Amino acid sequence: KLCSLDNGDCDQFCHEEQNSVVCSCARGYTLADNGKACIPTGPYPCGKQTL
Amino acid sequence: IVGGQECKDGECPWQALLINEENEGFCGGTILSEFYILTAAHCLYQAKRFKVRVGDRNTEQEEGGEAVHEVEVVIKHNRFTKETYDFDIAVLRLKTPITFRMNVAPACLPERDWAESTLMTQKTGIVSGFGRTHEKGRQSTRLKMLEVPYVDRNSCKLSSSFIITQNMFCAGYDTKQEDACQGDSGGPHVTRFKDTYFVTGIVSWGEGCARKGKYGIYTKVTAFLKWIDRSMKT
Ligand SMILES: C[C@@H](C(=O)N1CCOCC1)N1CC[C@H](NS(=O)(=O)c2cc3cc(Cl)ccc3s2)C1=O
Ligand SMILES: [Ca+2]
Repeated sequence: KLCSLDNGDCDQFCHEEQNSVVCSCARGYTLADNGKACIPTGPYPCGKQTL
Repeated sequence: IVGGQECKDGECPWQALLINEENEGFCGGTILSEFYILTAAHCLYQAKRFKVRVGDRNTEQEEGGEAVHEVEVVIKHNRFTKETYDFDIAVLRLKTPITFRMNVAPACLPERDWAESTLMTQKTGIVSGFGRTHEKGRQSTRLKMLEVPYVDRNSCKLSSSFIITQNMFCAGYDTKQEDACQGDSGGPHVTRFKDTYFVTGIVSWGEGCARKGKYGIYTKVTAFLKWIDRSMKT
């Protein structure tokens, strides 16, 4: 259930608040319009292998 | 690293190498931001004076992405003890900021509860470094990475001749010949989640390298997230 069912559908952090999934992202990322995806704000964002 | 593979171009960009006077590696590190490096506290009692190197994959030539940085401030955990390696953690503030590029980028800091329930319950973590290739060998001239399973806390304690505190965890293999090793210390233990890599540990100690019945011991980064946040602010 919730954060235990496939990460709450979040890209990064998942948190449960009163029977409801709340997604968030590491520093340098902002949460997407759909409140689930994490979007890199600038180049060379943390946690990504360089291409 | 005993076993594993080489880091291919762009694969382990958050690796940092601590270098002494002879431009010689003795410990690893993890790039946390343009000014901060994470390492093991016990690494600071291994060289009178050192610098930090990033962007390097082969110490025997110039691939052009290499960068050396002087340290301005060393921030050692005040509760660190030589006798057990408890609180084995330090952050380094650099004199000049790291310029990110191919092979140079930070790993992400996770939030504690999510990392402990979601990252640390994943099958494996990834450790990397320029340390010895086997217990009795020389250090690697090539940066290597190795996939290490998370090891049940209970088995790890049974297997160990030394104390496993609440500030440590275990990873590696019971018998297979793959482990971290001498020189990899202070290096990154990261966990992958949806193509994003999060810091989960720091290479701390072990009873040799890859010995049957022994695991690798790492500093439990998730217990130190508030401490890291404070240190990164001054
Ligand atoms: C048992 C331990 C030790 O010296 N301790 C004393 C201080 O408190 C903790 C244990 N030990 C023996 C030699 C070893 N040094 S080492 O060869 O650099 C080494 C570090 C290390 C780390 C990891 Cl994760 C795997 C294998 C090894 S291989 C080490 O840490
Ligand atoms: Ca090189």
